[PDB]
Amino acid sequence: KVNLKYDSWHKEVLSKFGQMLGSNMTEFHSQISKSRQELEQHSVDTAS
Amino acid sequence: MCDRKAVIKNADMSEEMQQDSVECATQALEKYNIEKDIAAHIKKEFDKKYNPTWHCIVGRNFGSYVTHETKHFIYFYLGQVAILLFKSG
Amino acid sequence: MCDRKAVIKNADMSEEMQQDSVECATQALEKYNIEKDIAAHIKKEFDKKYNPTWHCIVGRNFGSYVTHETKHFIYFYLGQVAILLFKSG
Repeated sequence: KVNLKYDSWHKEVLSKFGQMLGSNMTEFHSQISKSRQELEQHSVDTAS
Repeated sequence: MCDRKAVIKNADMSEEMQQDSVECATQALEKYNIEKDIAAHIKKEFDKKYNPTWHCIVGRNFGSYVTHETKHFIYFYLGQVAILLFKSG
Repeated sequence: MCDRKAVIKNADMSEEMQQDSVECATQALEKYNIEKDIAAHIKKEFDKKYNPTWHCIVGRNFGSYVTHETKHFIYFYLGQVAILLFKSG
């Protein structure tokens, strides 16, 4: 019984992590998607 | 249905059409037994869907180095089948 | 020097670029051992000489249909090392 209890407890402990994994995933996406355009806009000219 | 779990080993792509790659490669693998024809079906389906032009390979024991279009690169596995599909050209 | 012969399967391209591929990619094979690194050689080198965007695949047993620009497709066997190389960009 208590081994099963350990098992379920450890599994549910694992389960919560995917949310912050997805958080850093969205960080990945935010970095790359903006950074493509962000590398592309600028140039040595354009005296702005 | 044979549950061939997909693990994508490299991608610069949006997640929706990455899962589209997973599903399309699942259907192609279920439909054809020739690895050439697997690549045929997946490549034609993608060229039709998100506008050409891609390149697709399926294999077992392979490496490959490629320059691709941004948001247009995927490399995953179905079963024992490494599957690559990128857009360049 | 082991005459790993460029026995040719599929090609629409110049014999000269065929066989230049042959020596330098054999050069790739000779120092290295790893398929992906051989690909790194071969694709980078023809991005150097025959200009980007090339695409190279080193392996033994695969099915690949791709689109290649005219006179830009090489696909043959060097030993069991199947070598595929096409331009697309």
